[PDB]
Amino acid sequence: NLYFQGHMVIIDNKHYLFIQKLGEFSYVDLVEGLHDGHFYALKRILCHEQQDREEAQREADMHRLFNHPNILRLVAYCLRERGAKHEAWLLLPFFKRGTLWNEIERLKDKGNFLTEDQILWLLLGICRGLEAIHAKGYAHRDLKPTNILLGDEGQPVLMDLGSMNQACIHVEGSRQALTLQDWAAQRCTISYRAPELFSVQSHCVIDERTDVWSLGCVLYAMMFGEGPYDMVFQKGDSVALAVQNQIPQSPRHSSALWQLLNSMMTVDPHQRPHIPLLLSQLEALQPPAPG
Ligand SMILES: [Cl-]
Repeated sequence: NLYFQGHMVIIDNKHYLFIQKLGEFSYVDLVEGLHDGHFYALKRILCHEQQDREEAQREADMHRLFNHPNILRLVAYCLRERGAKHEAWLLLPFFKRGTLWNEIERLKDKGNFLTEDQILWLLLGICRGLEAIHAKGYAHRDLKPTNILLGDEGQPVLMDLGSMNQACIHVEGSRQALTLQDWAAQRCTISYRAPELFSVQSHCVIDERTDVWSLGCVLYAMMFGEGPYDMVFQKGDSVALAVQNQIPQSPRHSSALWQLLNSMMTVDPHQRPHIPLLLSQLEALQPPAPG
């Protein structure tokens, strides 16, 4: 009567207490570490084939490529089975503020938006995260506001590295173009997907500037309360066509910020900037930390 029931797991010899389901192929659970008091998000991936163990290894490995404040770290990885049930587990830090998306809905539901100083700090954090990814030779490939957590100091943190791959891809011939086009149709949220990945051309080079387009959409989302192709998506018409055609000057935004958004959302990737240039442009605006 003085004891109480609980459900727990052991990971790397440490006991974690189930608290609640956080969300979702995979579940995510809120758990509490009983050694240290801290909270974690335990992502559990269901395996039916060897490929599934392999895909989860891959993701775990992407996380441990980096030790950067704007990139979600991996606390532990493991494999668990019981009878026929087989799972792979990624233990991760818990961000009580949730995602950048639900912060920009919270405001848009009261009629407000993020201020320009808030926008500039967030954007700086996201670019520095990407810069670290690009410098190692990868691209994220599924950047969007629901893949961006907000830390306890308000810092933005990138998550979901299960579509990350080599940054540079040479497409030669229709067969390679089409296999790439199908891969993106699978792994790159359609309304945040770069133009060059619809109708992949037979001879071309797809590089990490793919992420700079997606980042432009995230910026747009922060500035207008929705993604630039969400009404199109939600009203059933063709995103692929909208994305291949081509922002308002709402006087809550400096033209400097408006120029940043325009440059990111250029359709020809050859005319689109790389992250190091964007950071140079951003840091000259001398963005303030929150406080
Ligand atoms: Cl085994």
